[PDB]
Amino acid sequence: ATILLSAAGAAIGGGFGGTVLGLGRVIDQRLLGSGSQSVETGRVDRLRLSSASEGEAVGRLWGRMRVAGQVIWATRFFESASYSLSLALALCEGEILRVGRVWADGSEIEVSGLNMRVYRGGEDQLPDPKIAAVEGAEAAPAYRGIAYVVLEDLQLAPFGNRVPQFTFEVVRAAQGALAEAEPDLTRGLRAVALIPGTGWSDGENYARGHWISGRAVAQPLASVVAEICGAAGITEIDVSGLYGLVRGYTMTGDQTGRAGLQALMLAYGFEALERDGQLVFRMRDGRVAADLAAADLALGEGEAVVETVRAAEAEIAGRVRLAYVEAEGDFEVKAVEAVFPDAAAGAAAGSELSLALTRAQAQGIVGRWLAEARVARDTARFALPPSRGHLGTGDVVRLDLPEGKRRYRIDRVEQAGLIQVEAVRVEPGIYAPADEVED
Amino acid sequence: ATILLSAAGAAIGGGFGGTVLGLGRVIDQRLLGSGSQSVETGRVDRLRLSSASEGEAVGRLWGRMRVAGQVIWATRFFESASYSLSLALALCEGEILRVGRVWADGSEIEVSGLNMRVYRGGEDQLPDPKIAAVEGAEAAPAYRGIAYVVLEDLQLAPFGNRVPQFTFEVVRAAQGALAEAEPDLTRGLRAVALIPGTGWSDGENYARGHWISGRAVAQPLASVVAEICGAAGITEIDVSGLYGLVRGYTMTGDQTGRAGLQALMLAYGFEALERDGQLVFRMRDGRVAADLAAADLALGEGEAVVETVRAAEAEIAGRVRLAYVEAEGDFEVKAVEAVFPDAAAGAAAGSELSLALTRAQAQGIVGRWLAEARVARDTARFALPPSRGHLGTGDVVRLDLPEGKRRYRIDRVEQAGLIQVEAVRVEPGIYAPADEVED
Amino acid sequence: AFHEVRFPANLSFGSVGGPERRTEIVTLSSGHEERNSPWAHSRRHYDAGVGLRSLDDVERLIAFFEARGGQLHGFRWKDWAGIVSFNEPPPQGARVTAGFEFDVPVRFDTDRIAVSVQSFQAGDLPQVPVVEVR
Amino acid sequence: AFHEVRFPANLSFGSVGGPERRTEIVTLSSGHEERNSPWAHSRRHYDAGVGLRSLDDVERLIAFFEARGGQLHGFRWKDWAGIVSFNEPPPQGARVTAGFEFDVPVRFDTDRIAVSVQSFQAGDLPQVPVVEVR
Amino acid sequence: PESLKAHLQGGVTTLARAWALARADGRVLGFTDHDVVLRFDGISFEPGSGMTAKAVLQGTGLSVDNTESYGALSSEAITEADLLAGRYDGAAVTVWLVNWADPAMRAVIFRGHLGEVSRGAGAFTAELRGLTAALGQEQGRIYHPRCAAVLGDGRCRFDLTKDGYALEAALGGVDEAVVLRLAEGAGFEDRWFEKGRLVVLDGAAAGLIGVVKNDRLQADGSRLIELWQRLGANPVAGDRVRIEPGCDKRAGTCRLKFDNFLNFRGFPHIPGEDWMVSYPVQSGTNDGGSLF
Amino acid sequence: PESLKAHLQGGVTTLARAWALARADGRVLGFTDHDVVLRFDGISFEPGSGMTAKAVLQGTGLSVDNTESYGALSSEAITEADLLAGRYDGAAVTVWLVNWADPAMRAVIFRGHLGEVSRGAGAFTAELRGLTAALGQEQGRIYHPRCAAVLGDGRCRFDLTKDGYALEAALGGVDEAVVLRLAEGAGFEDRWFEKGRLVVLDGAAAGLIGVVKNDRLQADGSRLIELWQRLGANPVAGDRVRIEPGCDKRAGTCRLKFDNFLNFRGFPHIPGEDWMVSYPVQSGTNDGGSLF
Amino acid sequence: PESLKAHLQGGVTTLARAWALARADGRVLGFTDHDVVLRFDGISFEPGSGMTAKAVLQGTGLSVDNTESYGALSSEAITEADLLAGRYDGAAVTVWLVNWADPAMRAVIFRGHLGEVSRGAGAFTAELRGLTAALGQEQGRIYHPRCAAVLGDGRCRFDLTKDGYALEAALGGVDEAVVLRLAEGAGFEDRWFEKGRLVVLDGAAAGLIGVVKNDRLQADGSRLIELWQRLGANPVAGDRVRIEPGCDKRAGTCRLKFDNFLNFRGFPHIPGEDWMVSYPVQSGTNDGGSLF
Ligand code: SF4
Ligand code: SF4
Ligand code: SF4
Repeated sequence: ATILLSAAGAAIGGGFGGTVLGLGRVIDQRLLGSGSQSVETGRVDRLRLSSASEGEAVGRLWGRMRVAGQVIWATRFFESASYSLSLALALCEGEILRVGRVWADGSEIEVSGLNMRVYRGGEDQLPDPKIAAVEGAEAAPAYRGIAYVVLEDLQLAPFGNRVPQFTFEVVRAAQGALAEAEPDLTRGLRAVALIPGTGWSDGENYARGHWISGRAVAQPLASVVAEICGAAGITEIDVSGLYGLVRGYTMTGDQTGRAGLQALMLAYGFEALERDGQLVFRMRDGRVAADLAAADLALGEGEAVVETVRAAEAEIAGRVRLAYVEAEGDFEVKAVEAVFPDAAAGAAAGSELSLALTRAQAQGIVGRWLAEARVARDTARFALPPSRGHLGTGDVVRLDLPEGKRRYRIDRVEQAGLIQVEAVRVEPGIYAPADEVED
Repeated sequence: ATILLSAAGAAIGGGFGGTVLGLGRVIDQRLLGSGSQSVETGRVDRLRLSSASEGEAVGRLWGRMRVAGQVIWATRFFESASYSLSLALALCEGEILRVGRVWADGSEIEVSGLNMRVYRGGEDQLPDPKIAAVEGAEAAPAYRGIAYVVLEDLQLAPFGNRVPQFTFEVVRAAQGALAEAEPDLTRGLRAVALIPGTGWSDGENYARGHWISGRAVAQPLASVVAEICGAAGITEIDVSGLYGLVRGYTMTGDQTGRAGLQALMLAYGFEALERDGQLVFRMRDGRVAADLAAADLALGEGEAVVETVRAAEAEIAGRVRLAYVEAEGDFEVKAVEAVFPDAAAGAAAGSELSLALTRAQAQGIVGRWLAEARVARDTARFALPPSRGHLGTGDVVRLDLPEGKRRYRIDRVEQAGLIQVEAVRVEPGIYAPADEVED
Repeated sequence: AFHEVRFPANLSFGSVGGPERRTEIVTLSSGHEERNSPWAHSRRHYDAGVGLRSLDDVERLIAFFEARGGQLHGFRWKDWAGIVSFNEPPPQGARVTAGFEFDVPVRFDTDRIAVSVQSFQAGDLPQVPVVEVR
Repeated sequence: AFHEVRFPANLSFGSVGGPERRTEIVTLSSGHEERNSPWAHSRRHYDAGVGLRSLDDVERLIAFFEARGGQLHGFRWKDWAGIVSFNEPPPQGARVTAGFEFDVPVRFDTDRIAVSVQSFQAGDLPQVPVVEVR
Repeated sequence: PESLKAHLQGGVTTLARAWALARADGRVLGFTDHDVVLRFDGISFEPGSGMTAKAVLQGTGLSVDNTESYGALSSEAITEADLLAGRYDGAAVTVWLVNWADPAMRAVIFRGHLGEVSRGAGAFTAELRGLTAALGQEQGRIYHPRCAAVLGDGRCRFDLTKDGYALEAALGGVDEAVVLRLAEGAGFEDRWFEKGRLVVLDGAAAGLIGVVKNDRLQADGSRLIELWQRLGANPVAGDRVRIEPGCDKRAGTCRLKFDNFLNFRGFPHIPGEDWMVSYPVQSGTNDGGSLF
Repeated sequence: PESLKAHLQGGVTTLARAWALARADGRVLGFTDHDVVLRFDGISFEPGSGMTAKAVLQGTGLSVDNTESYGALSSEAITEADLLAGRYDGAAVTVWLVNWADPAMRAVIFRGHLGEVSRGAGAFTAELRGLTAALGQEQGRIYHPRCAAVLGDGRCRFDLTKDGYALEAALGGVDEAVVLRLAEGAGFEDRWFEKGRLVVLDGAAAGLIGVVKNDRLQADGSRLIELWQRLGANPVAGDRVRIEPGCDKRAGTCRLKFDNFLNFRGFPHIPGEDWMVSYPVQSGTNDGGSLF
Repeated sequence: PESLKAHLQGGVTTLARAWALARADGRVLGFTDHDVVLRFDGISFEPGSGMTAKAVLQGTGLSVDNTESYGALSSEAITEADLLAGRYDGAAVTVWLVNWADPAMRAVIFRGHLGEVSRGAGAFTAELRGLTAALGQEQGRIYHPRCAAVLGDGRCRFDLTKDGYALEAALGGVDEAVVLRLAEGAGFEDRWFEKGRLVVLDGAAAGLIGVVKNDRLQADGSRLIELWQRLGANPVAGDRVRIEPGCDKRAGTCRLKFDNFLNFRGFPHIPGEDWMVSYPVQSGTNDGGSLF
């Protein structure tokens, strides 16, 4: 007997379920290009609160960034007669540097007032804190990986009498097998000293000064993306072409692995190329590798030497926005925007990045996207012969035409013995410092 | 004139809108198999709070489980001079058993301290409470179906002076036409008595003891799934093959009907088979009904006697998680996980079930899924002739091969006079008690 | 794979067949081309054999397909057209012969055959294509 | 690419072939339309060669496809139809000859060939389409 | 199949498909592939219509089964003036797989519910939704300040014939099947029934339900009544309708017009969000009252 | 390509595809398009199987690459009794593009991970997931009150051979590859290993891992052990298994049975939601204690 | 159609399609199916290009209409060096349906906005987005601490020519159309205009807008200026540009460089989340001040 209109049903499931197996987002997709599908990424956490449940995941972070933590092993309320507790707040995993500048619900509490005992969460397996001798040694937990902070005889008097939501500035050095080789500051320094001293003051040259207070924490972008693939298990990871400072990224547990990495591909713009099995992560530039003439393209599928698509004017992202973290002061969600002067009439396209970066840098990034997303309107769809197959999937083609000589970075190489390319328009001058003043 | 590239547009809408008309999820789909599309189900409610709006839906539950309720008819604050109210919190629908162990915002309040008048919410139409003679008899509401709990002269003194979020342990017996026939404990007992007495103590044999304190509440799984189809209107429902205890499931109003049922198909694993118009709900086992040899399959569409698909190793759900409810103590969201020892390197796949079950049972369920989801990697796609059409859509086939003799439970039978099958690999030993110790 | 016999002797005029190549090709659209060959060899790919004799020859021919045939056996094939080289260019053929003297082991390219009766004793079948699997 | 030989001398009456032009075209549904070509030459695209001689000529012809052929080599082709210009218009042909005197290096447009036996000595093959790759 | 396996394991088989649909009205319809009219139950399956029987699908999942069931519409058959007016909506089918040599050798493939019927070009195409159609729908009450039930419902039983409440009178002046004159308007209040059931039990629209609005009597008890929607079949100015009274589903209209304020099944007071986050100020009215 | 451009810029080229997959076991397999067996590394690529090489795709995005790689299964080859039992799961490939005239002129197109293998009709079709398969998965710990690591893990090192913990004994009575009798049951506690690794190192299932359950010794140290799942290859009642002990992943079972309570990597206390929103009432127990 | 129904109800009809697009520059272009050049307005529709007119779609919903409008590019026509450089972006069309026998018998099918243009193989294909393209986009301000408007905007009017602010000087040294030497650099501050409009009003790039960055004068008032993006048309080292001054969109740069601090349209203070959930501690600074 014949078939019904579940011919449309078997066309979907699993007719299209096989695809995504083997495979605000308003601005996330244009920056990766045709590329691949941009996974939902980094709904930035504002009002960081600590939930004491059992279903919250272990967070991870790299550098100076506040994290909420959560309660593990709180004793009963103790009335001195006007209360007292013994908390232990677990921040993040891995060996960390020390936790300074604790502030609870509200503005600020002085850490000298507290009796906190910070712990690195060392794989060395730090023993029991002995404040858990309330429980006793025989049931004292001895957390190996996670970096918990206990609190001792905490007076609940100044903040009500309820437990306040504590939030902790944490400094975590990037770890992993690629990180222990090639040591950056956080252990590479091996004794700096030279404290300038010589005592409201002269901090106008701090952004250009030789001294390294504050910014010694920030990990290079090379090892943090190496930490992601290390935790995911890819040790074949190649990352020598990366040049960036992270300064406090933070993704939670069960953040897909790649969706934590994909926020970095919007900020620093790097390729995630994978020429060979190395998965080369190179920083994206305009350095042209191909120099094709128009005479040197192959015969494509659609029988056009170069199909050139220019995207709609009604969707060009006239103004772009961020949701970065303040990273110098009290870590709070902020926003800058870049507005193109001719067409400001609409198309607001913003996204949220959960990392922490300064004020002139955020206006630099959004100034870079608004230029790039209007440059990346043009896409090219051509086929080039396997006589020059050394055009890796992330290279950029000069592509001489009779009218233009416009560069093109390429995506979605599908070859089978005929390299067919979905390029995208990329200029070299996009990837520069914006050189803006600071706050 | 010709047609545009809305040929892709008319391919979707409504080219594919006709399909889903006639038709964390990371682990929900594998457990149902090829099967059908697993609807979003049971984002478990933590921090149960009561919202006094007009847009919250009537909840429903079956057995001992806390529910938030909401405010209906609160009088004005009354100052004795230091406040007093007359609340009425409506918990759930249907005739219930009594509400015990009320605890507000925070730990616990003793119900002897309250002046609450519980109501069953009987279809018998319970009269006015007479505390609503504040309103008067002429406008006193007299709620028929819903089971409200009034509160009388409630001192708002110990919890601030604001209204606290009240949460109520509710015991509700499974109802419906299949439930009144075949009575289980909750009315089947017809007088048990035999209180052991004979007076910190000896509760180590409570899980194996003959006495029925506490677990007398829990409804059999047969009538709760009968209550769902009864409320949905399917009275043709067949459920004699079900053997389970519910112990406090809870789905809200507008929970699709089936999505409330689909959480039970993950816990107890049952078929929802529908051989005939009875919609037989049988518990899933490995009891083989077919015994096909390889010589006895029909000629399929793809002209392969048995297409056998083995799923990707990178997606096998190496570790599985739950979000069950504590069900013995203070009802709180908990989590257990089962980790496969060889491949623990990744693929965490968890889901959230809103029912309430004990501690050894949750590790039993997650121990069952991690075994099953790795067993259900293999799927078979064969066609068997209508000479044996009595293979119902949920049966399991022995399927003798030259190499293996691996069983297969079947899904997605599409026949038209040639029964073509998308099976899935199912072993018998998966469906056993895990036999674990308790908390 | 067998070494059983050549074939029935009779072959009609028209037994066609010549070597193959995959040699996939891109045809660069604005100039010349570039093309790859993964073989270094050639499938001889003989077609269009015809048996024409009495019906006494037919029953030893229909079970030639069946008995030693099945599908997956040799039956070394005789060419009317140990390493043979071809020296008429300054290039070389240098194509091997696993079997002796132009015997090119093959298999029939058919799910079924189709023998016809043309007269009281005439037996005909129009085609039996082969490809010479190694 | 070779410079090996022309071909076997024999070519049957019917050896067809003429220049092939990309001629990318728009075909406006209004009416008249524009067009352009990116070659500035023309692939000569000769087809339908036939070898017809004795079986002594066949074994030097089947390995002509194989030995210096493969798929991807020259074998300069003889036309029965250093720069040649065509002056019969006031325009010009001005088409180059990389090889001398109408020798047009080509390649066969076939994954396989198909030689037939038509009698004790007759060797035939129906077509060898070329396209004169540069 | 149920013990026709002896018939079915032989390659010589003769099972011809056949099915019956029961409409919302009491009549059933018969359909078969066998090309000869046959019956086993009192249904008299006709091969004059229906029956292309394309590819019943299945699934252990709660998703429905489907069968498009191409066929023909005719005067004996569905006839499509019946279908368009509002019948065959919740029509229940059973598909059978009978042996035409012996109709006691049969089973049910599924019992369906016939969701989507697409008729066109002199034919009809009717998607047979599976047994699990009702699952997949939202059912619930949302604590809204009206009532929630219909008049006949178990949550508010009424005894809708208990007095002169229903208007049994035969119809005149049907006009465009929205306006209805009604010769016997007089007997009730003006605007008595504003949300009622216009069950029409005779003639063309037999047992067809519409909802009233604008119950107005213009002169001498005319009682011109509108409806929300067309009946879909024209009444013939002689039919008999009965109209149950109208419920505004409100506490004031409940207890005044009807006696049944006990069986309310509604939520009149329901304080509000702003009450919930309010802390008690010690000013003004803070004594026990209605809060209304 | 890596310095075969001199070979490749000429139109006369001869690059024949070829690839090697390394199984989870130490053996590799060879595959080539060249139709003659060739090798450059010690792999001995065979054209007897594999190799249709359909359309490797790419992407700057984190999404994987793919190649379905149609081929053939045979006794020298994958043979599919090997594949079905649980091998070739995390099989790592490298696809190469070698010159068959000179195999020192080669490169790697990608290094893959071979995710989905669909075998059927006497052939196999195996989707080659790209280098970035591991990205796109959820990895994390959720503060649950059990442990979180396996026995061999770095987060809980154990020295799993340190005493008479492992049961090294050779197998008898394999039955249906779930029940295992085991001649040498005696030597350990009843129900000693309940979540362990049944590594079987001889015979048919060579180096195949299952998980135990129901460690019960019925008479004279029989130790009948079930498994969760089939091994997929039948052991032959003479194989040697070793079973590491079972961890319940709980603090009580941690410290009692094992000494390693220090390396716990778990979260035993974890107070709860109701503790968090609780305000301290000044009644009853409000002195410092376990809260357990 | 507008009163051509007398022409249209006859089967003998002759309506030939035709349309005009108005570019962002003042010139329009003409296109027709009629194969003879015709005009009714001063547009001179040419059948030399454009015009395949494939399947205009409609919808009561806010979703746009679409027409792909296949055609040809030529020197009289769009010519694609015009299109690639940045013109035809917000090009407004009207499609007409004129009678070629009498062009006073016409109407508009839709007035479009020509969103996506895909050119290739010597032709162009240009999706005509409907009238409702602007709906479906996000417009709003997000209380960010910068400004929000451009210089010419109504929310910050400036009178951008009011003094020696604009740099009117003609261009030399265009190099790679990002670097611009500019002979008359001198006249302004170093790094005066960092976010300005490089409107180029002569030559190849006629009326084309880019954005400046790196306003640096190296020697004797050179004023080498970069841009973010290419202009898309090469200036010819003789063109005239004018550059409006640069606004950093900050309160300090607002009031110092420009006088217009009144028309700020920005949100400088905007306290923060941590202020909001903060309760007032009675320690340290609790007197009225800037909070900055
Ligand atoms: S007003 Fe009374 S009779 Fe009418 S719907 Fe409401 S409860 Fe039922
Ligand atoms: S009980 Fe000890 S050895 Fe076992 S998994 Fe937990 S920490 Fe590791
Ligand atoms: S600084 Fe002044 S002129 Fe410039 S954008 Fe802001 S408000 Fe407008």
